[PDB]
Amino acid sequence: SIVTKSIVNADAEARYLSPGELDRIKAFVTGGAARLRIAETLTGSRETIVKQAGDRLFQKRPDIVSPGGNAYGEEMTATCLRDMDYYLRLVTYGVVSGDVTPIEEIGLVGVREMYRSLGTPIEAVAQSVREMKEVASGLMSSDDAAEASAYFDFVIGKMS
Amino acid sequence: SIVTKSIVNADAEARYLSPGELDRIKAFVTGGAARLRIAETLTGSRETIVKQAGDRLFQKRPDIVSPGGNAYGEEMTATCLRDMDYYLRLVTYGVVSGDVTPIEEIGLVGVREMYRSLGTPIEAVAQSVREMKEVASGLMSSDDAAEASAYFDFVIGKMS
Amino acid sequence: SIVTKSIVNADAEARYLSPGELDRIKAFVTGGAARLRIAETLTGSRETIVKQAGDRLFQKRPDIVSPGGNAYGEEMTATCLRDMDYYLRLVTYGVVSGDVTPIEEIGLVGVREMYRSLGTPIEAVAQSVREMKEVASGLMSSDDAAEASAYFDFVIGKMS
Amino acid sequence: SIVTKSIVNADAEARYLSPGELDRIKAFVTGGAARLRIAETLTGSRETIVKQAGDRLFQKRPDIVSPGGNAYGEEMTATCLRDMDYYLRLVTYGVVSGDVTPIEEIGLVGVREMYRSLGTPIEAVAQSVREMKEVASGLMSSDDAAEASAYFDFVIGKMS
Amino acid sequence: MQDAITAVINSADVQGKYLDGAAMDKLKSYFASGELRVRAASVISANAATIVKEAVAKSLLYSDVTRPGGNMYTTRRYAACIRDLDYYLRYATYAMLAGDASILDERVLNGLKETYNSLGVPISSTVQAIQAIKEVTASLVGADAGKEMGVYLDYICSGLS
Amino acid sequence: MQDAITAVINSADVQGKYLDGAAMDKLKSYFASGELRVRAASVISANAATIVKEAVAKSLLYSDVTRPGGNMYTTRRYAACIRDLDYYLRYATYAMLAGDASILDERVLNGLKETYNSLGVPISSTVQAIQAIKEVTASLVGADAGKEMGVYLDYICSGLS
Amino acid sequence: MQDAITAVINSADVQGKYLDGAAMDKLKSYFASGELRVRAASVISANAATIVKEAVAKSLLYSDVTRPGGNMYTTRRYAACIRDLDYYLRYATYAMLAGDASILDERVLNGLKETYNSLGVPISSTVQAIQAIKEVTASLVGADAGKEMGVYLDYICSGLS
Amino acid sequence: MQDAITAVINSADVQGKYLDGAAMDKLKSYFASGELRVRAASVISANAATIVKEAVAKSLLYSDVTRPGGNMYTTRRYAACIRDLDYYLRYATYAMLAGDASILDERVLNGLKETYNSLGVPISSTVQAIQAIKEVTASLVGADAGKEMGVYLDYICSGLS
Amino acid sequence: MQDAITAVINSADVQGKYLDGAAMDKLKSYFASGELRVRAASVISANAATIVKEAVAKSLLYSDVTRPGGNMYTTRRYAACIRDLDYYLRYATYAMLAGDASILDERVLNGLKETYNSLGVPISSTVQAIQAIKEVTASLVGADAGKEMGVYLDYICSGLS
Amino acid sequence: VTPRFVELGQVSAIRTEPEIAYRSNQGVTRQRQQTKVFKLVSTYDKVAVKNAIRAAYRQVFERDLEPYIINSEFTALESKLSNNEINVKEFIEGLGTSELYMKEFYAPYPNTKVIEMGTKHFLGRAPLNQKEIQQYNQILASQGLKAFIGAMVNGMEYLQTFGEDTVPYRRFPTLPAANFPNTERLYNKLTKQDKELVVPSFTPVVKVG
Ligand SMILES: *[C@@H](C)[C@H]1/C(=C/c2[nH]c(/C=C3N=C(/C=C4\NC(=O)C(CC)=C4C)C(C)=C\3CCC(=O)O)c(CCC(=O)O)c2C)NC(=O)[C@@H]1C
Ligand SMILES: *[C@@H](C)[C@H]1/C(=C/c2[nH]c(/C=C3N=C(/C=C4\NC(=O)C(CC)=C4C)C(C)=C\3CCC(=O)O)c(CCC(=O)O)c2C)NC(=O)[C@@H]1C
Ligand SMILES: *[C@@H](C)[C@H]1/C(=C/c2[nH]c(/C=C3N=C(/C=C4\NC(=O)C(CC)=C4C)C(C)=C\3CCC(=O)O)c(CCC(=O)O)c2C)NC(=O)[C@@H]1C
Ligand SMILES: *[C@@H](C)[C@H]1/C(=C/c2[nH]c(/C=C3N=C(/C=C4\NC(=O)C(CC)=C4C)C(C)=C\3CCC(=O)O)c(CCC(=O)O)c2C)NC(=O)[C@@H]1C
Ligand SMILES: *[C@H](C)[C@H]1/C(=C/c2[nH]c(/C=C3N=C(/C=C4\NC(=O)C(CC)=C4C)C(C)=C\3CCC(=O)O)c(CCC(=O)O)c2C)NC(=O)[C@@H]1C
Ligand SMILES: *[C@H](C)[C@H]1/C(=C/c2[nH]c(/C=C3N=C(/C=C4\NC(=O)C(CC)=C4C)C(C)=C\3CCC(=O)O)c(CCC(=O)O)c2C)NC(=O)[C@@H]1C
Ligand SMILES: *[C@H](C)[C@H]1/C(=C/c2[nH]c(/C=C3N=C(/C=C4\NC(=O)C(CC)=C4C)C(C)=C\3CCC(=O)O)c(CCC(=O)O)c2C)NC(=O)[C@@H]1C
Ligand SMILES: *[C@H](C)[C@H]1/C(=C/c2[nH]c(/C=C3N=C(/C=C4\NC(=O)C(CC)=C4C)C(C)=C\3CCC(=O)O)c(CCC(=O)O)c2C)NC(=O)[C@@H]1C
Ligand SMILES: *[C@H](C)[C@H]1/C(=C/c2[nH]c(/C=C3N=C(/C=C4\NC(=O)C(CC)=C4C)C(C)=C\3CCC(=O)O)c(CCC(=O)O)c2C)NC(=O)[C@@H]1C
Repeated sequence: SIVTKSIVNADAEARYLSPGELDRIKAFVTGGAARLRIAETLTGSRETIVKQAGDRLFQKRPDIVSPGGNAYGEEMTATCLRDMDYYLRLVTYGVVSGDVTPIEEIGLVGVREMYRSLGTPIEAVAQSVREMKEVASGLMSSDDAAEASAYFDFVIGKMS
Repeated sequence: SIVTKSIVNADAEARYLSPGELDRIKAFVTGGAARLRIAETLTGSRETIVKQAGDRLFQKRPDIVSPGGNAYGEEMTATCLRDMDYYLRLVTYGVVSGDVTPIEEIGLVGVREMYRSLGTPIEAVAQSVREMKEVASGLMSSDDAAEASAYFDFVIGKMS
Repeated sequence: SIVTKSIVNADAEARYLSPGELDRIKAFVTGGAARLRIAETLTGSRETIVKQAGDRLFQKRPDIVSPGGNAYGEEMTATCLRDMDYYLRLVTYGVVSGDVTPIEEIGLVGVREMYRSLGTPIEAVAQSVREMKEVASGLMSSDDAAEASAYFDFVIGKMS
Repeated sequence: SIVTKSIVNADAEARYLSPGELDRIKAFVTGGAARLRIAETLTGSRETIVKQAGDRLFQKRPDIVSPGGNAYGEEMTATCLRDMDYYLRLVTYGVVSGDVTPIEEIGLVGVREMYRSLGTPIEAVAQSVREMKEVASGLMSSDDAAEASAYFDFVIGKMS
Repeated sequence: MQDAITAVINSADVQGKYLDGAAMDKLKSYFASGELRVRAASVISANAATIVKEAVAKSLLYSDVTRPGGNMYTTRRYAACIRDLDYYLRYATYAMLAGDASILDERVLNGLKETYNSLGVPISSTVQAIQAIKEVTASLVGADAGKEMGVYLDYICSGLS
Repeated sequence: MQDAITAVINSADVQGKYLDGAAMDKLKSYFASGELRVRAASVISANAATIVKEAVAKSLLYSDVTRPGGNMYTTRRYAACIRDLDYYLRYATYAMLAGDASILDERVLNGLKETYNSLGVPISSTVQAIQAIKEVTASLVGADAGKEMGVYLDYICSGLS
Repeated sequence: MQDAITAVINSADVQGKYLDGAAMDKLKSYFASGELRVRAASVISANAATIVKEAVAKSLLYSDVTRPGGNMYTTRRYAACIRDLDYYLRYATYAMLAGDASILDERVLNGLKETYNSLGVPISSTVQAIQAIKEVTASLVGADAGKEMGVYLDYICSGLS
Repeated sequence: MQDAITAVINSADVQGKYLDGAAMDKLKSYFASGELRVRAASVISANAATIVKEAVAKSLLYSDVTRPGGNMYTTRRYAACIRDLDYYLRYATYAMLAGDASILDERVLNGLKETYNSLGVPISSTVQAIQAIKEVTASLVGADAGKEMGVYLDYICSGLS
Repeated sequence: MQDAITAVINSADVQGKYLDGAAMDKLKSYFASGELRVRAASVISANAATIVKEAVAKSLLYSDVTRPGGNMYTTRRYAACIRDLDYYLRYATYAMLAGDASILDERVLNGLKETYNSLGVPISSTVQAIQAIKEVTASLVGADAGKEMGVYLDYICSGLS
Repeated sequence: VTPRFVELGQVSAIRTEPEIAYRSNQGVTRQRQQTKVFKLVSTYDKVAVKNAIRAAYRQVFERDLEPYIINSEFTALESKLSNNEINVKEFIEGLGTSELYMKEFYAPYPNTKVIEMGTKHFLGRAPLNQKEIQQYNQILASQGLKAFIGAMVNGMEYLQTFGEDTVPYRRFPTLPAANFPNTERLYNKLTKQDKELVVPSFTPVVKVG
């Protein structure tokens, strides 16, 4: 959260938070209502968003679901959809927190090594995150879509 | 300045300014009319504000004017008035800039070293700044008084 | 080259090369004849090897050369084969040197960033290198095939 | 020089000279007459002192001049006696300065490298300077011989 | 380090579930309290030095601790104690802003208790000084802010006790 | 560093007077330009990675630098060029948002000339790349908004010229 | 560095010979200086901050240098100049105790002029302040020891200017 | 730093060309010389401690350099001189293993000439010392290996020249 | 300046020896190359204006420099570049005929860098024009004469770079 | 006809020897990759411990401390390091806060040069900006030498860069501005090569006040 980042920065210099930091915290807590509204919108349609993004990615990337691919089989595709749900939940956490620290801590550190171990094309994961991004943006307001776009793009760039 | 502070924070992490930082700059520039009005009011009543603050300080802390105190004659009380004027000007600079970096860079870093080399009681300087804060609050609206008092309290805390 | 690594280790330790380092350099010099034979075999069939490698890569990944892809035009396919020639030249350099150091130094550090900037699918480049390794092994002895495939697999792994 | 590393120690701590170091300088400057007397007595008696010290060194340990020794050459004995003269001058300089700065800073730092390069045993020259101390105390006043033997003990122990 | 938002996020993530109604309510409560927390933090930062001054004067000065034979004797030990109290107040303010006590957990408490035990620092006197800081800062920030501030200061005391 | 607000503050503080009508008007002018500056900065940050792509493509690709033995050969060096162009774009955006070309002097141009001369980086090739940056961004953020980015990229080029 | 005693030792070492009367008398001179220089060093270290205080108070103080625009302006620059004066006093008394000014050249004048030029520090004002500390120390320690203090401080001024 | 093999590889990479007939002939020449270079390296590391002894004994012993006033008197100076000879021997052996003068350009001769000039050490006497160690190493390593050692040592002298 | 014939003389005279077999062979090699050197110099002198014209056509014309505001603008400046390219070509011919690139750094490269820096000349643009001249002359004088001319022009460019 | 990709990859001109020499070493020196980083992975191998100690001597003092000592005065530090009672960071700090270090890189240089050498030895690069130089100046002026090396070694940058088990080494930082050329000038000259300041002070672009 921005509160955690401000506290860490202040403790780095061994100083109390400056008036600008307090003003930023006040603005963040005021905008927490919009943050929570966006989080509720994302969480309510999480299943439909994940399903639509997965279908779109499979249409763009049949190889992953093609024979010999990582996601071949009903159970493998179910696991991939579970991963999409995990990353949507991480995006929701980043939305509520107002920053990307929870996403980075949970599902963006060592993700490349982990997927290389699992034999998963990281580019396919980035494309799936993208598809989830457009699917969420379609069913959500313009300003809300822009605010969630930061976290979605951060996840995509970490993938790529 | 708020723009300078946000740019420095972004450059520390080696990234472009975040959407929250851009929103903060946008809000600051939009609301700049109020800050400019506050600076105009503070500069306008500078003479009376400094005079009342110094007068109340002197009976509040007679030692600074007492025999053996740092500012015994009218000549040293002139130096007190000049220092209080400097700090009022720095507060106005911080108000217009929207951030405390100008104040800290001009008259807060190493202030203890200066007042040790001059023998001035830094506690009484903090008291004088507090008196200026009170007299300024008496000459402003409640929200304007709070906005100026943020930087006044920053100066008081760093001083003490 | 093992010579440069041994010299660097000795200089960092500030010592002459130990007996074991001398034997390692000795065996490296002894095997230099076979390494030069492998390098000459690879160099003599450069045009052919790049032809079959590029053809098989395009067969496996027709989208890159299809319209709208990164390698659609004849100039784009020529640039693909230019990159492929670069990588096989680096592989020959490594085979001569007996270590993957030149390959990493000239064409493996920051390659991911380069191909992200150019929009080239890094996985497709790795597949092209794999086709290179397969076709080259098809026209070499089994021991020489394995010796060159070591460097080819190093390049493929660094790309992946 | 006592004052030179006194001032070096003070500067390393970023502080003025302490009362103890000041008093040590006080006593050194007040008692420098005896140090100058010892300087004169060592300078005047150089030939006999080095002669007896070298003779007793040779008679204790004939191996320095024994067959195959580093001092078998007739010129090698004179070179050894030149070393004796050098260390005697170093001891005179140190007693003059009231401190062991010049002994270490002229003929002690890296003497072990000296003797490994030239093959001269360190223990042999330590015994030689011990003989120098013995003969000097024989030729010197008791109270003065106390300080002279103290500095000889310093050189013998540190160089031992 | 964790705050109220991160604490709720981690509590939901350990079970691997999205933010439910209870988490939403807790986030709303923290957002509502954010204004008061910011005001209290600004007030404390304005008078942190005076807060430590008054707490030390009322709870430690002219007692057996400050006299020879006590732990606070000598300017060195006195400055060490003053710095400890200042860091205590600052970290308690950080926790109050964050709405969680974790920052005290891995930035004030781990190693502090047995460090004081090794150096012989009186834990009871430190607890009394922290209580004095609690009431002094309450006198500045008002009852509502002082409740939270003293909750975190008492957390520090209990960990150190 | 410095910006327009800090520029006015330093202009008033060098002679020690307060902010008069002229400084007030300059501050209002900067605040008026702030909307355009923020929009341009956000757009450039969104497309910062993309811009360097065609900037290199239309100014450096398929040229003597890119051929083997060229300074932009050796893919580590290509990534170094991409990183340097990204740094130039980011710091130009910093200067544009601040409204003052002072960040470039003390954070980009400080030692950059001697840096490239020691590294043998083609100065004119980099200048052409930055010019391509300016043209690409001018066609992305508009003419008026792109004017400031052109000004600051041109400042970078002149310092590197 | 090196003192008068080490100076003579080095001079006799260059010839690789013993100390003679021509150096004997010059060591006698330094030894006779002795208690005078060390009294002076003790008294200078006594009120170490004082001489800097009134020296700055009478030369640079209440002048345009301490005013806005002047390089003595701002608390940070005030502390920096005061720290420089402490450097000058400490190294000058260092030379006085050692009896040679080489330490200044070995510690003070090495790059000081160039670094001040890079920082834009007024050389003339600094030299005047050092002359002020010279006269203050002369009035504080007496005529003779004040005379060595003055010669070392004037060497500092000449090297700086 | 690059050996003969890496030097050839870099030269080929500069033109973006494969290893042509000259590349293989140079590589085979280095491979043939590898046996001699390795055996000479073993022989020279055998006596690296002792070889410099007679290298300096017949070059810089009982001369103007070693006596007081000379730049090799005092244990620090003699130790630094023998250490410099050890450095030259070790790095020339490194070059002989690598069969290239690239290491000497950046790790030995880079900054050595003006370093000696500032130190004031006699560069000409260093040249004669390196020549003397040239014959000393040629005595133990043989004729052909002696010539290979001597070419690198003469390169060191020319750089120091 | 120095040429291939006097280069051997200076190399032999620095050690004071006479002309041995190696020097004789070097002189014979230069005399053998003299045929091609003279032919190339005559052909280049015959076609210098056309060579510089063609080099300017394919490297500078119809670009940003020639456009208004560019350094090629202001026809006096265009004539200045024509004169500079003629100078570069003529001095490269001098060096090629001499057999040593000492006249290049003594009558061309001496002070050129800060000359172009003060005049704000595009250094990389001039370098590109020099390679254009090299390519034009290599396609007119042959393979070996073009080889030598390219060697000396590339030495000039590396001095520029 | 030659294949198109060959022409695309073909280098123009003839690429004579001078350009080969110039372009073989074109950018950052190969010393960035042709060096060794010493990590005390385990304390059971005494040879590795001695190698790490010698590397620390060669890094902090820039040289092996054979011609600069009477005897090995860091013997107790070496024993503690080899006994696994202190980390390599503690050994580096002890080398910094030693009389040999003060004699070598503190006594003969001004405090600005002291900051330069200390940052070049322990941090591995040149000072970042004017704020760092100022801060180290107050540290040196108020507490002397030991506090200076203590603050440098125990700072967050040292732990994040070298940690507790890695000997410091020369660094090649990209950012901030001018840090790379200043570091290159610092490490391109030998020990005691000359006395001027490579980075005396960053000239402020903006003169505050
Ligand atoms: C088909 C095989 C794949 C592909 C290739 C491709 N590459 C480019 C462009 C470039 N490739 C490079 C490569 C290198 N530079 C180096 O220094 C080395 C290491 C020795 C390499 C491998 C570079 C620098 C470029 C750009 C500059 C230039 O081309 O001279 C293209 C064209 C890109 C464009 O927009 O023109 C293509 C098509 N692309 C794919 O999609 C396949 C996976
Ligand atoms: C005799 C019992 C001892 C002995 C003496 C010995 N010395 C040498 C050679 C040298 N000794 C020195 C000494 C110094 N140089 C300095 O600068 C200082 C003072 C600062 C000293 C003490 C030097 C320079 C030499 C070489 C040249 C010279 O002689 O002056 C030898 C010769 C050994 C050889 O093989 O060359 C000898 C025999 N050796 C012993 O074993 C005794 C302890
Ligand atoms: C009188 C002209 C000066 C002066 C003195 C003054 N001191 C205090 C209070 C305290 N002084 C100390 C200092 C020490 N206590 C120790 O045990 C030692 C160790 C050697 C020292 C140096 C302390 C700790 C206190 C606080 C009380 C206590 O001792 O426990 C006061 C009163 C402060 C108050 O608020 O009561 C005064 C007046 N003050 C001046 O202004 C003069 C320069
Ligand atoms: C037809 C009416 C005449 C003619 C003109 C002609 N000019 C060019 C090419 C160039 N003309 C210029 C001229 C200038 N540059 C300047 O900066 C100035 C004013 C300060 C002038 C007058 C230049 C520089 C060029 C070449 C570079 C460029 O064009 O940008 C051409 C084409 C030449 C070619 O081979 O491309 C022509 C045809 N030529 C005639 O014969 C008529 C008299
Ligand atoms: C007054 C209530 C207090 C007090 C004041 C006092 N100050 C001085 C002298 C100086 N104070 C300053 C102040 C500043 N310098 C800066 O750069 C800043 C702004 C960034 C400030 C606030 C300066 C510069 C001086 C020196 C004079 C000059 O203008 O150059 C004195 C005089 C001390 C003496 O002995 O001469 C006094 C009395 N003293 C108190 O006791 C009050 C707490
Ligand atoms: C003051 C309220 C009490 C007191 C203080 C006291 N403390 C020490 C020494 C130390 N205290 C600490 C504490 C902390 N380290 C941390 O990281 C945290 C969180 C920020 C804390 C609270 C430490 C580490 C030390 C040792 C190191 C150091 O002092 O710098 C002393 C010194 C004891 C001695 O004999 O040296 C004292 C006196 N003493 C009292 O009596 C008060 C109740
Ligand atoms: C005071 C007499 C004048 C003055 C000075 C001034 N100095 C600085 C900044 C620095 N001064 C130094 C000097 C030294 N450092 C050393 O190590 C030595 C010898 C031990 C010397 C002499 C340095 C290094 C700095 C920069 C770092 C720092 O601040 O410590 C300033 C501030 C510069 C700035 O704004 O960055 C000033 C103002 N100013 C005056 O008006 C006097 C004439
Ligand atoms: C011996 C043949 C000659 C000689 C030597 C001598 N050297 C120094 C001092 C230094 N020597 C060097 C050289 C290097 N250090 C390295 O790490 C390398 C890299 C390969 C080299 C070449 C350096 C840097 C110094 C300065 C630091 C040091 O003290 O070692 C001295 C002492 C100089 C002094 O003032 O103490 C001496 C005596 N002297 C001669 O007369 C011989 C001809
Ligand atoms: C690219 C189009 C051109 C080019 C550039 C190039 N630069 C480097 C290496 C470095 N570039 C910098 C520059 C900066 N560092 C900073 O902090 C700042 C401010 C943001 C700048 C401008 C530095 C310090 C380096 C060296 C360190 C590092 O490489 O990370 C390279 C590669 C050098 C190497 O050896 O790999 C290149 C290629 N070169 C060209 O030919 C283009 C014209």
